[PDB]
Amino acid sequence: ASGSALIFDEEMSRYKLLWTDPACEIEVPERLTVSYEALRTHGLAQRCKAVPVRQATEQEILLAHSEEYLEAVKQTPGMNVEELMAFSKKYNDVYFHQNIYHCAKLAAGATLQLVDSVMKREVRNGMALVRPPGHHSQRSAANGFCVFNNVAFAALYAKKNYNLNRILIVDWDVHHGQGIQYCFEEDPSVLYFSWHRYEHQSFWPNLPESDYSSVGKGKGSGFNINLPWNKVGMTNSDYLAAFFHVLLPVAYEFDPELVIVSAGFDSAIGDPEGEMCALPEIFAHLTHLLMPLAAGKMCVVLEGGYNLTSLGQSVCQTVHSLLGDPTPRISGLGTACDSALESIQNVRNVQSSYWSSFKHLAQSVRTVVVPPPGVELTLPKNCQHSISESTAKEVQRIRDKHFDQNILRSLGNIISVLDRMMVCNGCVVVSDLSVSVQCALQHALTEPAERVLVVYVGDGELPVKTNDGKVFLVQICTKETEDKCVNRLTLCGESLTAGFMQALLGLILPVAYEFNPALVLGIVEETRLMRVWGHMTCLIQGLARGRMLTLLQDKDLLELTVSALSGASISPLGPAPKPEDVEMMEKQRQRLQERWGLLRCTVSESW
Ligand SMILES: NCCCNCCCCCC(O)(O)C(F)(F)F
Ligand SMILES: [K+]
Ligand SMILES: [K+]
Ligand SMILES: [Zn+2]
Repeated sequence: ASGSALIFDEEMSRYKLLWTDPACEIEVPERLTVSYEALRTHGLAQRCKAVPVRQATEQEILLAHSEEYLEAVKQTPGMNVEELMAFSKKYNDVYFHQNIYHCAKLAAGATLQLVDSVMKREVRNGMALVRPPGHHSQRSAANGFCVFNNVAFAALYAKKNYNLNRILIVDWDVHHGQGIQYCFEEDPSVLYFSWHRYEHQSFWPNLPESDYSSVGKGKGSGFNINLPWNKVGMTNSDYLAAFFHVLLPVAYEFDPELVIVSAGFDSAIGDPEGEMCALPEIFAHLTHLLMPLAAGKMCVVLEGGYNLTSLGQSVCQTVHSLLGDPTPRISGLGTACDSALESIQNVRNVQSSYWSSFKHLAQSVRTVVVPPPGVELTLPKNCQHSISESTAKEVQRIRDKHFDQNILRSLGNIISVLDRMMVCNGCVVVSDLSVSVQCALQHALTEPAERVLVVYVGDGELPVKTNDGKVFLVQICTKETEDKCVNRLTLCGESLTAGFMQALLGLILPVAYEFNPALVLGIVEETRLMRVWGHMTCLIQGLARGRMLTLLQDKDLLELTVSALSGASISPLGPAPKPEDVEMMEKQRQRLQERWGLLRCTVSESW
């Protein structure tokens, strides 16, 4: 798997609302032209394999629609304006054009082309700049601004033409995709997640099925997840707490073979129909947190977004992470608001009967590797290798100051890898630890690095303190090591490669994102349990703009380390840990949700 696909055609911009209708005036053809021109300006569309648009055959349109309804819209190109707005009134909040039936077939055919490109390994992922939208249309009705359900096409299409059993659909538009839910209501093959502006049913489409109540029907119960926003103005911490505490936990245990997203960017600050406060760069992290799933095979499909002057900002942030570009640091993170915590609390409980990890107790080169000198590995063409008189004087300065061996090559490289990163990231095999870890961050704290995230697996204490607020330590052991300092975290069978994940999504990732570090420092000791380190290394790349320095003490582990630093696809894990292991997590979630509010998944108890 190599590039990334971008499907688009100017022809889908040649149909518009031809009368006065305040319901659909926000839906204009200029949404599609500004999104491509934004990708063109920032030097993004030129970096993606442009797959041409095809039409969707009526053999494919009947996968999710009835013949009675397809023949009804097939007669629209011959209707005049008087006849068109009469046909548009038989449906709710939608308009039709002389060219809309032609563009809607291009709408489905665009996503299907994206599905084929991603599933044939032609590309690693992709995005479809497409109009009209999709997730409102049902089996025999047009609704919202949509005619045919674009990503519901893709799901049954991928279910049919590729024999895939587990497809994850994410709908981060803030309108409920009721067409998706209806299509796969009784279907456990397709897991549909959807957050949306609800306001206690006050907001369109005003459906009871949009509430967290609806989990599914029949054998498909458990694979429909609705997270209703009950107040407007949700921020980045609200959106990320959602991912960390409901979507990502069940996604990795769902272990999807293909992830499809309903990209709606009215969830961003400035959109008149969404009225939310999330910055455009939050979408760079939404996609990134979904890349370890399905080995990266992710097909983004456009839905909503109406602030023309800011819609292009988030479509580029989506493509930026799609190409693997460094994600921007998110500052100002904290606790989700009380209503967001109320919604995340409710659906976590209603879904707890299926995803049991929700139960509660009663109340251009971007990496550099310096491996043990003399080794030669096969590196994916975006890596390099090794000091200098500028650097050696610093190593000599530190040599007699605080501390002979060949570890002075460990240090000379460790200094120059950090000088080079402040290239994106790196990784170094190290001799003795304490001198390597000490020289690493002590040289990093003066790089300058405002704050330094530190992740270390192994036992015993590492050689640095967490007194001030410029450092935070993550550690996974075999012993208890009950800590008291809040700027730290110590954690801990065959359940290790399965319980560590939900401890990374539910605990490690939330505190780090609030920490907003300038540099991540990964350390492991020789001691292994390797089936998971690649999944970890991938998701922290969302912090510190990707700058992470890994220190292995080396085994075959190095080959998998650099795999995620370089941006390659990440191996799936396959689909529940120990009870004493999650008692370990909430014993430190209650301890840490004081300082770091992003760990909270319930509304605070008032004193
Ligand atoms: N202010 C009045 C508008 C009321 N009609 C609701 C519009 C539905 C929005 C559709 C959408 O944004 O969800 C899509 F992604 F499909 F494009
Ligand atoms: K939605
Ligand atoms: K479902
Ligand atoms: Zn929308």
